[PDB]
Amino acid sequence: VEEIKNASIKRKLFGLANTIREQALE
Amino acid sequence: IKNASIKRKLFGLANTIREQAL
Amino acid sequence: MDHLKHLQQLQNIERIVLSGIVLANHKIEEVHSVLEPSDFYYPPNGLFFEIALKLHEEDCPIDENFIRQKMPKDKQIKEEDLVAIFAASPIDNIEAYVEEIKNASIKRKLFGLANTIREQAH
Amino acid sequence: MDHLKHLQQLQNIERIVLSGIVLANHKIEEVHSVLEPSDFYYPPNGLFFEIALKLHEEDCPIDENFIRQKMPKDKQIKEEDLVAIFAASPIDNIEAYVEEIKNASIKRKLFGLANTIREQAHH
Repeated sequence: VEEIKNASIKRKLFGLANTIREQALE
Repeated sequence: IKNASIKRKLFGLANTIREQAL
Repeated sequence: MDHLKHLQQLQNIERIVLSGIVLANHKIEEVHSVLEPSDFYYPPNGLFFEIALKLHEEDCPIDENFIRQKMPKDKQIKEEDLVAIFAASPIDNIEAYVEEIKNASIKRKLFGLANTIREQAH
Repeated sequence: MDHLKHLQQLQNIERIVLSGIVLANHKIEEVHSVLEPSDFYYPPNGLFFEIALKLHEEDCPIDENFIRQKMPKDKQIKEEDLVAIFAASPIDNIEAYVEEIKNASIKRKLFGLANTIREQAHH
């Protein structure tokens, strides 16, 4: 329902993006 | 939400294209 | 490889794919079915691919001579970026390389979008 | 606020801001609308901001690779100062920081003019 999905998704994208950055350094 | 949705959708498409590739 | 070596290797890889197209024009087709100029990490690499596509569409050989002569005008490619592409060593089987350029591209687009999103959220 | 701590804070804030620009190269337009290289406390950070401004005018990515490629090579940024900038944590909303960086720049300019006024008076 509503924009609940547009949080699971964005957060999904932010988690993937963060995963790729963390996997590029340190 | 307006352009962001279209950007996420086209991004999603460039993604599945790599698999449809065959 | 640290992050730096990876970015340096993406740049190198683009040169090698493009060099191969100069030495074997017909590959522009198999490479284009995956890549657009927009997918190139180093912009001048993108403008080079963009000139080559245009040459191929009209059946004119893709070489140093024609790349320069038909080079845009409003937009140019630096002398060293040109030399660095032409001088890269052509390998066989650039399938992997082409795939890494496309992958790297999708990663960047994801990053741009990830930013823009957390940006519109203020 | 200890004076030493403060200074260290200013240096740390400048990196986080520069590190943030590396994460979102577009943020350089906003930051530049309030900051010039000369406004950075630690000179190497200003030099970095400088190369970045140049890289963005050429639409070239601002990353570890190109920052090191576009370095003046007559003048260079010591590796420790680079890893300092690249390792710092990109924050969300570096606004206050940018205005903080600008504010301390103005203070230093205030202090400089104060000294030339004192010096050029004691003939």
